[PDB]
Amino acid sequence: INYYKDAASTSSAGQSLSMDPSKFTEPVKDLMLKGAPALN
Amino acid sequence: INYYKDAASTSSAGQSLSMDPSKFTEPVKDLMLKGAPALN
Amino acid sequence: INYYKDAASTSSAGQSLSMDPSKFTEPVKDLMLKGAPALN
Amino acid sequence: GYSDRVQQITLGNSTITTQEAANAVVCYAEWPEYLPDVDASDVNKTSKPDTSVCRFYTLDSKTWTTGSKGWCWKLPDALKDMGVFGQNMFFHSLGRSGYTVHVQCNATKFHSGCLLVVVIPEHQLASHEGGNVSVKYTFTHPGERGIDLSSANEVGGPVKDVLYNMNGTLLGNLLIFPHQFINLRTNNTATIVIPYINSVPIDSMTRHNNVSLMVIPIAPLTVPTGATPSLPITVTIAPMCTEFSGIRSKSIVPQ
Amino acid sequence: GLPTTTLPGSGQFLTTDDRQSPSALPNYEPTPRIHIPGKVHNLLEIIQVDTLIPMNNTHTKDEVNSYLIPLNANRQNEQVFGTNLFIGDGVFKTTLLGEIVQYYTHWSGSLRFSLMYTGPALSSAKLILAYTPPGARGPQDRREAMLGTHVVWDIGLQSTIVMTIPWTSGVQFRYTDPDTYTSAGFLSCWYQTSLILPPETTGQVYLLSFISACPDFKLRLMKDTQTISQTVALTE
Amino acid sequence: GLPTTTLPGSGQFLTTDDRQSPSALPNYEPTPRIHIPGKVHNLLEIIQVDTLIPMNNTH
Amino acid sequence: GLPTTTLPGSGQFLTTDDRQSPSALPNYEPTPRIHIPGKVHNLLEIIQVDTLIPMNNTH
Amino acid sequence: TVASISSGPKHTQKVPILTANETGATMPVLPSDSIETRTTYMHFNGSETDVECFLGRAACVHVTEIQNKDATGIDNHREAKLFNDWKINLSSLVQLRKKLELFTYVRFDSEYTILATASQPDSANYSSNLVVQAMYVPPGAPNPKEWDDYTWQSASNPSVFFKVGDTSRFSVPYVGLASAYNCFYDGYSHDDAETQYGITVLNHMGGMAFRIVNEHDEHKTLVKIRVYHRAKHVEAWIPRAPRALPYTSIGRTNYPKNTEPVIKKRKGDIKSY
Amino acid sequence: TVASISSGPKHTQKVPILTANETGATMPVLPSDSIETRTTYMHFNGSETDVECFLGRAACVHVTEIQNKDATGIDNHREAKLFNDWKINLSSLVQLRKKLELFTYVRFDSEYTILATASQPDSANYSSNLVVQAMYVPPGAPNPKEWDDYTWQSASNPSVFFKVGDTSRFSVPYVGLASAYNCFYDGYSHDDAETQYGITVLNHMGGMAFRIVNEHDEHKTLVKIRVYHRAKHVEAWIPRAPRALPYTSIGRTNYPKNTEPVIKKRKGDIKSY
Amino acid sequence: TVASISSGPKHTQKVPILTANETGATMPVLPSDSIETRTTYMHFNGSETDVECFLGR
Ligand SMILES: Cc1cc(CCCCCCCOc2ccc(C3=N[C@@H](C)CO3)cc2)on1
Ligand SMILES: Cc1cc(CCCCCCCOc2ccc(C3=N[C@@H](C)CO3)cc2)on1
Repeated sequence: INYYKDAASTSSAGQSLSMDPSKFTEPVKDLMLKGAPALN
Repeated sequence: INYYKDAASTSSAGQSLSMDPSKFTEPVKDLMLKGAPALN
Repeated sequence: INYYKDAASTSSAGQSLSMDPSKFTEPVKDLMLKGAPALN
Repeated sequence: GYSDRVQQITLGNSTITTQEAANAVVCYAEWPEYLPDVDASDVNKTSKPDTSVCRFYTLDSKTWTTGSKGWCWKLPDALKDMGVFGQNMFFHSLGRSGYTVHVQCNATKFHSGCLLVVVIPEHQLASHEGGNVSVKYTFTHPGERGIDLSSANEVGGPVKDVLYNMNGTLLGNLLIFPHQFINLRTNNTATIVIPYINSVPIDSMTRHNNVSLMVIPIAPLTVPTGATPSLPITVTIAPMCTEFSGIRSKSIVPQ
Repeated sequence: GLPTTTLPGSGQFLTTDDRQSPSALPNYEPTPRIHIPGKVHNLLEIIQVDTLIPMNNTHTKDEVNSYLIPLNANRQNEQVFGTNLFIGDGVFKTTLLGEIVQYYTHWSGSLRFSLMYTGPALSSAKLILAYTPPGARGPQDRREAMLGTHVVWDIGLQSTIVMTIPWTSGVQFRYTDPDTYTSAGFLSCWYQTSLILPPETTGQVYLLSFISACPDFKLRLMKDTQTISQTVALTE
Repeated sequence: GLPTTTLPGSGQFLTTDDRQSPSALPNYEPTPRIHIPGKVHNLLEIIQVDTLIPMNNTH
Repeated sequence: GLPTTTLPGSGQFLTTDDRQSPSALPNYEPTPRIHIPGKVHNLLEIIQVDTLIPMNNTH
Repeated sequence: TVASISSGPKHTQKVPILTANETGATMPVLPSDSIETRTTYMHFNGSETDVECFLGRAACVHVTEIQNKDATGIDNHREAKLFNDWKINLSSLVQLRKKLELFTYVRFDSEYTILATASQPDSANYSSNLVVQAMYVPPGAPNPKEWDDYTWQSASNPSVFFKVGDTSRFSVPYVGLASAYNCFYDGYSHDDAETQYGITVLNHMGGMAFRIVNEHDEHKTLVKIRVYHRAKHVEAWIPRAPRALPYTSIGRTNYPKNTEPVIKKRKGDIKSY
Repeated sequence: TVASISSGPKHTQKVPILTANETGATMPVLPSDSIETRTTYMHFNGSETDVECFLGRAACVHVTEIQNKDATGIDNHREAKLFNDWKINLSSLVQLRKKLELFTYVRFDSEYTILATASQPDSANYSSNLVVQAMYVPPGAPNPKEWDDYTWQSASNPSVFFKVGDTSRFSVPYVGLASAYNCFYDGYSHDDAETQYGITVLNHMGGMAFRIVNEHDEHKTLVKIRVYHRAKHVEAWIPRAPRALPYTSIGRTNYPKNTEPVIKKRKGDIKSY
Repeated sequence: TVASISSGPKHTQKVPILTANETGATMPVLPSDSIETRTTYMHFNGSETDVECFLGR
């Protein structure tokens, strides 16, 4: 129950439960498959 | 009504109403019947 | 609404609205009718 | 014609027969079983030597005499040197096991005496010094020799006072632990099956013992007239459902 | 803004109340439970396991020997042991039963008292155990004893005898702590015929005695035990 | 957090008010009731039984 | 007026609690979000990127 | 409901007003059996005479006192009121006692309110703020010896901490050993020749211990505790004659010797108005 | 539920009262196996003996003390109690300890209540109003050095600020590393020849730090902190024999030398009543 | 959720543990690519590492 009118006044947000490290761990242009050779 | 998000914050648990003394009072391998001889 | 788990914690009881003085006012073994003679 | 009385336990390449048993206890009514995945944490596949480790090792014998106070062995310590069980033990980082314990003591229908055979999960001993003196490692790792409660206090060792279970509790209440009596007049062996009991799924076999087996004379031994005044007590123990994990170099432990 | 009124008791801390609180560690994930044999749910589960009674209390320092009730060969008519039934005191007090009863104020229910015989197998004996319900004195001779709850025990192949002290009471609860009004009786044991040892054998034989509660048992109104105290906080 | 306002009378103790309280003995089980003849429910039940009047008060 | 009782902990400030508060700036409209590459949601996302270890610590 | 029905002249052989009181009954005679009446309604239910209502308001049952002072060199805390204690009981003060003893057996839950106020009878710079801790010490559990014993840990015994000036309130279920509490007991705890007679032996309720949690300031502070008790969920059996003479003791029926006549003597004749 | 069934005379070949205790069982014998009984019902559930109930009330687990005074020229705040600290633990006080050690492994959430009261043992004009700040300093995180270090910023560490005289309350989930807390541990932290034995090595819970936020007034003020702990959501495995001898140390089983006999000696014979 | 799957001996032409870090990627290698593993579950969600939680006290 929100007792207040504005959105800033609500409690903390709830877990992204998004999670996708590939923008950080695999930003390569041509896709690399694990097990296939790195450099062909 | 829980007012809080986490489970630790809820009140005391409610009675097991489990109760089974046999693990402590009769841990024998071959079942003993009351009234039958203890050692055959 | 009870906020508490135990019965002792609830408020006062509510009126018997029982009321039967005959155990105190007429505990006689043979029933006496008003208007009939007391001793026959 | 089956009696509670006669029994055979075959485990691996070794068999035990008793013709004078008094049923058998299975701790907490649970039988040893391997470690389920749902309970697993370490990702390593475990090693299950099976029949080469799950057989019966008979420890060296003790001698019950009228002055005996009782003996105490710790598991898996007592077996730290038995065959391949022991090797596996020093060579893996983690291991887990249940056991069948069979304590033996026979006499004749003229003797009297009664031993308590009890298994205590997590038996943390007390220092006889009091205060917060610790009990050094070696002292709680006697190996197959076990601890002799009628031996003298030593320094860095535990207290050996029997009315207190080596920890500040009374002998009389040890009966809350899985146990069985050996009463010369009834019984000649005691057998207890121990499931693996811990707060972690698998642990180190050298830094932590998870049960102490204790044999304590309670009704003193009384031999017939002009009999030799003593009887030997033998303890045979078999690891069961053993699993080892995290193999490597081979632990080096104090002393 | 909703109008409220606060009642007497606001702000008090009652160690026995049960309410919700904010978690200091929001969102933390506890370690998974694994299976461990032995879970206890009720103290009523454990007081049904029997434990030994130091009945032979007559020593002067605690010894393994006060668990042993001695028996003499060839005595006739005589008395083996006696005790009142104040389960919260005296012999009972250090037993697991005694020890738990002491966490509660009131108890009700039946008790199970058993004796296991340890004499040579070629000996024999007949004992009588008697429960004397509240109202009479501890019996002074078997004749007196045998007129109340009793069991003639014949020592045989079957080593133990289980006597029950059935709940005999006006009031449905008794205090654990020794109350008169609330007192429960006496328990005595006498030779019914007598212990007889085989040839080549000699001396005293002993009985071990246990106590546990029947499934009958009730304990209520928790309190603090006289069995533990301290003078300064402990440290590491 | 829900906004509240406290009214006059907050914190007072009125010996005649009737509200709920926490039980000090959580989970305790009272002794069973048995039957006892004579239960009274109203003082109006008993003032209908007659009793003697010390009319001769002159002593 | 609804009867209440306050519990132990009333008035405390726990830096980790999560509740509602009045907004000091009623009705204010925040700047629109635009798209920015790189959003992080969990610290678990970033500890999977490898970084160099000063293994040769001997200096 | 009619309080009176309409009734007119009577010339009968059926006389409801002649009875025989020797029988033990109180025959239910009404105004309309002996005068001519008109209808009237009751307009009333008898709500406020219900026993729940009669015993259901808080009554002061106990006033004690403890002080906060330096215990240094006190050989007997209990004796210095460094922490008093009260042998729970419900007959120490008499207003409520006469009310309960209108019945023989009574069964109810209790709601306790405890008010604590402080006094500083001799020169203080200020009023300190003390927290009281009242413990329930049922019989069989260690009773406090100093004002800061291990006892006060109260790990298994319900205790409440509140501030002096405030009030504490909690409710205890019916803790009697039998089915009801005996307001009277014509018995002994056993057939002893010298044991005490009465209920003192039956109403074994244990005691309740109060102390201040605060250490001492430079001045001394007197804290006086008042315990109030309210019966809730009341059940009462067997009415008895009300108490006429004054009380002398908790738990005995005894009245004082050379007491005064309790029936008011007429100022005049039997014939006087 | 029946507590006893009706049972009459018996003359059988089936004797339920003869058993063999050597087996390790406690055979479930009842009054009706050896006397003639009548039916009776239980009227009771065993509610208040549930382990959740047994371990579920607040127990005092720790009393510490800090003072508010001018830190000017203090070389060691910790040492002046300018801010004490407590090595969280649950065996320092014994009432609750004996209760927990009835079990080998125990798992529960904790609810802490912290009461703080002030004392002004020497001449003050008044009682000041101090705010306490208790921090959770788990192991691996900077521990406070002065009473006003950067540590107290506590940007990532839960801290509660409450007023002296009041109480603070919050609840912490089960923070154990394993599946349960070990009440006992017959092990070492590694196979070292001199490492400590016990649980001290396992119950690595870190410590909790208290301080007053207020600067100093002209007088000095002693604030004494009492931490209460209530287990909620309890789970207990493997019952053990109760503690008989006194305790000497947090985390070891050790008892004191030349202790006294714990079993009461009879005043009389074995035969005595 | 599985934290580790069961995996046994390998004798392949497909080597997941040889990579080229010069590319800038961190290849998602797991215990089961280089030792024999057993199944285990995560039992965990990563709740308390959410940025809302990290900056939210
Ligand atoms: C903290 C804290 C303190 C307490 C006290 C618990 C209440 C226990 C008292 C139980 C009720 O006591 C009595 C005593 C006497 C009578 C009684 N005597 C007769 C005249 C009639 O009733 C009734 C209840 O609980 N938590
Ligand atoms: C502000 C603030 C302060 C805190 C403290 C957080 C709580 C951390 C303590 C965790 C629980 O600690 C223990 C310690 C020991 C035991 C235990 N030892 C054995 C005898 C049994 O249990 C259990 C829990 O959180 N926020």
